[PDB]
Amino acid sequence: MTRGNQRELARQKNMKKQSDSVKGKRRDDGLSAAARKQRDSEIMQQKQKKANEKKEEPK
Repeated sequence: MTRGNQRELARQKNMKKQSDSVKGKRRDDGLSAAARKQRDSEIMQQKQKKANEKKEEPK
């Protein structure tokens, strides 16, 4: 917006609201836990990639 207000000094309080309404957090045709496990084991072992964890929120 023309001559839009832009202040460096910004502050955010504890703002966390319910966003769990997404029930479509699974997408496959009909893989059994066996088939999934095997294919996961194939790509991960063949790649030999370390599935590293993102850092937690610290103090």
